[PDB]
Amino acid sequence: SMFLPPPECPVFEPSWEEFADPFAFIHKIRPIAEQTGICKVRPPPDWQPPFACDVDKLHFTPRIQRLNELEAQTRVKARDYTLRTFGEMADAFKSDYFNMPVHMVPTELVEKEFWRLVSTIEEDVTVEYGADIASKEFGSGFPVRDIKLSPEEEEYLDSGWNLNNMPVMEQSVLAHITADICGMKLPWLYVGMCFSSFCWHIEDHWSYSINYLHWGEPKTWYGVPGYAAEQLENVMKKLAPELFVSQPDLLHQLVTIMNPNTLMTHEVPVYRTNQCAGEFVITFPRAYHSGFNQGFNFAEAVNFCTVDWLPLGRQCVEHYRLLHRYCVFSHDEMICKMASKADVLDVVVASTVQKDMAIMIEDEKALRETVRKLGVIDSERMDFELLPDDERQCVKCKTTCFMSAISCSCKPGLLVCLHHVKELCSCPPYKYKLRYRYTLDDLYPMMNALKLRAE
Ligand SMILES: CCOC(=O)c1c(-c2cccs2)csc1N
Ligand SMILES: [Cl-]
Ligand SMILES: [Mn+2]
Ligand SMILES: [Zn+2]
Ligand SMILES: [Zn+2]
Repeated sequence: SMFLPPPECPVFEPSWEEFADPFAFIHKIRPIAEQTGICKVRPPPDWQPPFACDVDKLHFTPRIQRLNELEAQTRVKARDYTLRTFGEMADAFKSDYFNMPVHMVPTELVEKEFWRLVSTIEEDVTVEYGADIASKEFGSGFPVRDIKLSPEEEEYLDSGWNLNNMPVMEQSVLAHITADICGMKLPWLYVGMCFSSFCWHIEDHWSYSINYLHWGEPKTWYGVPGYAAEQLENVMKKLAPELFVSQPDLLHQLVTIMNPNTLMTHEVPVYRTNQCAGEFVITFPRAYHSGFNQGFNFAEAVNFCTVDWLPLGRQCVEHYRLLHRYCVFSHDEMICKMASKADVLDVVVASTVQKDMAIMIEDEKALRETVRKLGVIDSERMDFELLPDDERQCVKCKTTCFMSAISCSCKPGLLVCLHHVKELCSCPPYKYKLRYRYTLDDLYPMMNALKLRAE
């Protein structure tokens, strides 16, 4: 009556046969899981990667967090904890909060209590946590190559479900990206304590994500399917409009805690789960999610993109343009990079890339015709992929340019995409230059190579 828990999301227990190939399995459950936004995966009982670490030599800098509903927080980017000293702090905190041993505090109660304390202005509970990509002071919880390994660790070295491997796995089109986009393709490590929370969000470029809980107390999740993303945003806009004022950077995105019952009252479908140690949660493209930790724990998560995602990735960049939001990478650049490697591509990949490329080319044709009729006549080839990203964003909409852009000798170094030709400066169009990566005649043979590889 104070808190009504959302219905449970789907839970999968694949056989060893199904579990062998992660991407085939994900594709299998997709028609179910994409209806709920999140889903949980229980590995076969055998599958138990060796977690081993020294709690005294792993150090990290803690982030601090206030727990207030609808209050703005900034997406993550001093002091120092070891894994042991943080664990001691976290267990003492939970123990003193409930005056109970930690394992006897029911998960139902922590959930009820979380939503009570974030709503009450009178309570000012703050908590700490760890969040960073893997490094020398604190590294992956999965086995990696270096130090000699035991026969069990090397079994799990090349698993698909070893999350270090999906940044470079082939069915993930993110693997082929040449640009170092560390924040996005490398795994993040998360050290939780009781009530530490991740706000409502979707992934950059509407990618998938996958989260593994290595050990410790459970992680509670709320998820919304991708088809309801904009319903959720309209509810958020009405109840907390400050979160929507234009962000200066992509290191200035604002997010918040919000009760799922509030969303359910406004007809947004929400699902929940408790993720325990040894379990995976998977999020689908544009599926909103949030949650909190029940106690001291350690998780590891990574973004990825299947061939299924390619059309959504294009729609997402279009959506970023309307919103004037920064991109993490150029989607078109990624497509052309794969086309240029067509001979070594997986054939299903090749077929799906070909379809996206065909849309890209037809859209680019129409845009070039439009700017020609605006009086832009001069043109020159330009290798956009050699420019630092901050040197090739459209002045107006902030999109990362790759296929083409307009420049002018008047504003040296500035660019606009072909949608915003009128937003560069006050000179007449004949002083402008179309800068392009490829002619249409370069592009049709690149697409043809994909067609041949796909057969
Ligand atoms: C509070 C510890 O972090 C977590 O539990 C997280 C987070 C984040 C925490 C802080 C920023 S983003 C994302 S996904 C997950 N499991
Ligand atoms: Cl509060
Ligand atoms: Mn996420
Ligand atoms: Zn000018
Ligand atoms: Zn633009």
